[PDB]
Amino acid sequence: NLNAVRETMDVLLEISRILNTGLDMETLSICVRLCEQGINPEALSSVIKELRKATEALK
Amino acid sequence: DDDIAALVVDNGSGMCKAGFAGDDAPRAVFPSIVGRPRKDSYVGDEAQSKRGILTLKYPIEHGIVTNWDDMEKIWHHTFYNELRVAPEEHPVLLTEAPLNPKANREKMTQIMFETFNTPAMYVAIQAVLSLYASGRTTGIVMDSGDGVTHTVPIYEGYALPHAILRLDLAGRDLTDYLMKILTERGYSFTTTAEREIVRDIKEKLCYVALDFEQEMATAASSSSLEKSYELPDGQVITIGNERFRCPEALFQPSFLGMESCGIHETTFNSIMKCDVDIRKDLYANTVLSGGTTMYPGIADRMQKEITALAPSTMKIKIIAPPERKYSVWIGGSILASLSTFQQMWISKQEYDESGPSIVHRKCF
Amino acid sequence: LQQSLELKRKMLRDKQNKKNSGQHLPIFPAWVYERPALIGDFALPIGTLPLASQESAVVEDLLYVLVGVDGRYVSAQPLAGRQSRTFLVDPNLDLSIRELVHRILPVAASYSAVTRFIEEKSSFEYGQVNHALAAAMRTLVKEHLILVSQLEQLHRQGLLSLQKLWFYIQPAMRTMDILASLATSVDKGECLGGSTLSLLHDRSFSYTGDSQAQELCLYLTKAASAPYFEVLEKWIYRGIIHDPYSEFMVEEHELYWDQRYTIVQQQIPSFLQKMADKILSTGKYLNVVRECGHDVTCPVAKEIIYTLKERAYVEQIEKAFNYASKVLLDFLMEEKELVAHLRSIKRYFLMDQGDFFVHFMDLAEEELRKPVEDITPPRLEALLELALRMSTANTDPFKDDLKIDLMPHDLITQLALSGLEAFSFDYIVKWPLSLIINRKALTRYQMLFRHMFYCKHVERQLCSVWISNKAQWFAGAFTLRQRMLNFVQNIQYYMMFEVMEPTWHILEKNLKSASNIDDVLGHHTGFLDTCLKDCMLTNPELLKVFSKLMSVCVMFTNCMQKFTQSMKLLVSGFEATINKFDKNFSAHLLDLLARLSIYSASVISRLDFNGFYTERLERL
Amino acid sequence: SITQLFDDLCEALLPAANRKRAKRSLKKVAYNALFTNLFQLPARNKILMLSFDLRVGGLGPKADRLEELVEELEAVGSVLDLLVQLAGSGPPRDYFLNNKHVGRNVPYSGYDCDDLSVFEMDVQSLISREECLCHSMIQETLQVMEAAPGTGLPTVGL
Repeated sequence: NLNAVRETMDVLLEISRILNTGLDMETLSICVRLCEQGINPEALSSVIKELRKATEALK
Repeated sequence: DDDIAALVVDNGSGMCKAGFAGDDAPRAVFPSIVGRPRKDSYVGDEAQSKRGILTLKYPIEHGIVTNWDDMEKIWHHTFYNELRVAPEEHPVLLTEAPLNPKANREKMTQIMFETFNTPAMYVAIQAVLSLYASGRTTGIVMDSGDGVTHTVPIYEGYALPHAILRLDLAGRDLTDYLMKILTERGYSFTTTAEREIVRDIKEKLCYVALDFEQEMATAASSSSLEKSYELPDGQVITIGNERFRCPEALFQPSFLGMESCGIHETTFNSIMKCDVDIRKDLYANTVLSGGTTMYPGIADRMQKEITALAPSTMKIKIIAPPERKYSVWIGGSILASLSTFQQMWISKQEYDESGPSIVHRKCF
Repeated sequence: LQQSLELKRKMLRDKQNKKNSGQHLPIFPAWVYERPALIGDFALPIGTLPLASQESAVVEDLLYVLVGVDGRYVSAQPLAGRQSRTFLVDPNLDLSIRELVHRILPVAASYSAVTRFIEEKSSFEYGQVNHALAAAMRTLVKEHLILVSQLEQLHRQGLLSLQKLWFYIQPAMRTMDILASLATSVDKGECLGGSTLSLLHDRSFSYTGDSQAQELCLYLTKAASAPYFEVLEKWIYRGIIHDPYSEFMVEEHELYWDQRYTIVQQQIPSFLQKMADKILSTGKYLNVVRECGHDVTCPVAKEIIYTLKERAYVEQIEKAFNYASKVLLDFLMEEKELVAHLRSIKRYFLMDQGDFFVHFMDLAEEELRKPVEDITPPRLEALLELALRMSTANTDPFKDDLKIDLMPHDLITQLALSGLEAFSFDYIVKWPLSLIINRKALTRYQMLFRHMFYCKHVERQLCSVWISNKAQWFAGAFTLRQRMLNFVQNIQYYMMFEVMEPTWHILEKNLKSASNIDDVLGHHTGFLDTCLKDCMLTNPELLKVFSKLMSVCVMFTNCMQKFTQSMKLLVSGFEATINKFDKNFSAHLLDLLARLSIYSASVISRLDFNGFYTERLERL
Repeated sequence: SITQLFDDLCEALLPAANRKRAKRSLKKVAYNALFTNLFQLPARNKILMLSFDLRVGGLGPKADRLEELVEELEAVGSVLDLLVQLAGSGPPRDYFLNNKHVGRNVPYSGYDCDDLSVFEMDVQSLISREECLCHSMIQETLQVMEAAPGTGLPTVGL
């Protein structure tokens, strides 16, 4: 079954690539397992955009 | 820590978890016992090792205080012996079990502000700390420990105590029923060391399968649930079937001899008493909690009963953590690091100017 | 100049023979070394020009001399191998300008031996640490050329002059003057591997608060640890290493456990000196278990980063050390066990079995009495197999290790004779267990067993002469028999009921409670050495009484009586020889106890058990 | 637990270069923004509006592929709801389309010559890159060749 849930997540990756998100492979695996707990994705949209900005203040 | 640090103290009935805020593990973990012989004045590992020349009492047994001397003594040995910090340089967050009366909170802060005199404190409930690790403000939390159990609905980050169902379950009652059934099977059991061995084998060796009926029939025809255990004491006891038959009080409560309802029936009647508009919202993030994660494997069966409860045309979004016994701890560990939590934190000025009852309104 | 050719020749020749992997080392083209035009460093009337023209012409010519080229006026006479640049200045230059020229030419002197470092020392033959050292002294010439370019733009507008130039090049004689010392120390003498990485740790104890030079030396040594971290990422976490150009502390060989890896003393850095032994031990433990099946990879293998001396990278070596020896020990003790193996050594050498010995002694008694080099080796393997499955010593799975041990010596191998004391057991040890327990152990076990064999041997003869003699009146050989049985019974009472079996029970837990092979090899060598040194076989004073005691025991039992020459069915002249044997035996026994007392206890304490002829005579 | 996975999300958007203690403090800004929403039409129509936004900007088969890929995604449901919120939050030919000299049973439509004009833009885009390169190499050196000396060197500034 782990081959099927792999191929569906691979299909999940490309449609977030042509919509030009900043999420990569590992951030998508994190976000999918976080949504599977029952975490509201409408707030995850805010925490990723704030974290990517505060990251640039360090560099 | 990373800013001005705080203190977190988890006053429970199975164990006392202490440490400074911003540490993901507790800086000290002691068992929940009082001194003064039945050491001279000590709480910890040494007091539990010398239980047979000391007394064992819990400060909060179900959410009521048995003795003011006992509660102040266990708090006093938490703050002064378990951690040894200065009260002026660290404010303390205290906890109370879900569904606890307001006067107990007043008596709690009355001890904390008189015996140690800190300039700031906080009193919180346990379910809000459990949910705040789960990164939400909404859910149903089923806490099942060794002296307390509550199915707590929590909506808007404020648990409504009118809709929390209180259930008295204790691990002492588990160990008691184990002693009765070992005597029914025929076994010498009259002292403390075999109580320690029997609690050890129920915490670590005991098995809980996903089905009750299949494994019981198979182990009744030929025990494949047994495994030989030869301790360093040199004592040999095993049976697989009976230790899996003992915690049946989760499904059918009359096996342990308890008078109140079983755990699935409890969350089922509780969600019957949840509002119909809030039912899907509480079910959208439902969490496992409680100390019964000491043997992992109980979780799959718990998720199965929660799936059988609510419909299956709704896709469950159940938050399933590996560890859920340090939930009260990790709540304060995240929470005191944020500066938004400091606006609900109570100072000494409001405690002296506006009485004790303001800690019920400002901290929650 | 010329030395570098010889240095390249010796380095390539040393690299080739030391390793066997096939040697085809790359060498960069010859024209880079022949020609000076891949290397950085390298008139008009002056008597008619006025002073302002002199300042402008000089500041231009100086801007040229700053890089590896010469200006319009001043040119360079040959360098030849000196590390400073010398020039043929234009005559009649002003004595006021000449001093500033002499302050600015030491900048070019500290550039000259920097381009010659990059253009020689980047090769693999000098070690692949100097490769990366000359790739981080490659950056500084880039900064140099950037500064020289901005000054020319200033000169075109008439806005460059001598004082401004002297201000701009004073940090350019404060970061490149640093290079003119380190560069002329690393080249001078051979420097490979970790010795250079300590040589750039030398001025981290000097410049830690300067911040002009401190950052430069830290930059240089963070760009020399990058190749060393690569081989450190192999040898620490797996037993495998690949060492291409000997940039590492441990010289890679291909011959096992004491034949493959050694630390060479000029490849070590200072901040791993305390932990060099731990590095060697870890890699050997991981390698020796990869041959006998199991996984080789360590779970922690996270990348290695530079910190000033204190362990945050010299930290993971301890979590490798506390994994490698313990997964190795946990493999060894339960799969091809050494704990049962030691018990099977104890089973035979320490004569735990009674089955094995009385079966083997009875079936081969005739052959055992026959002298050596009259013996037949296949007939002993015959009878040895006969004793094995006849006995209950046929129940261990390590029984096959016993072999015939013929030695035509009777402690002549120590620095003809009777066959029973020329027959021993050879117990072979397995090759995965050879790393801990070896041949040198088995020789000491053999000497213990020989010393023991003599005592059980004289007991059997005393006992047979006692039953064969029975008279009902005679008691004369009976008291002599009692007297020798006293000593040769009490010695092995004492030894294996006291010295060995409870201490062996302690040892069987102590080796399981060790943390590494080093602790096991310590405890075992202590026990074995001390328990052999306790015996009366050999001492620092040798105690020759014991040998003569055993010989006259043999004389009493068979070579005087011959079982009372079959009058068990002389003239009592043999009773006088019995009495003389008694006085000789008592004299030697008192000699042994007295010699033990004078040199600086138990055999004295229990022969005189409760005082039983505690006096018989005194010395003097 | 889940609190560790929020810090793993904090580790993903951080590229590797304090610097493990900046992480635990950015973890707080992640928690302070997680509870801002918590303080204060199915899935598939939201696919149709973005497919529309594509199809107005030309390039028809690309919308036809995005709908096919979300069709097997509708055959885990909570993560596409995140994907519709993030759109542009990241960084800011074959000869079988417009050719009839090849194919097997190739159809006929006559000339179009309104994609031949976007076949001149197919060259203008190549020219706009190789002119941007000659714009990005003369600027990166005029910014260093013009200043007072000691602006390209940190060691002169000490």
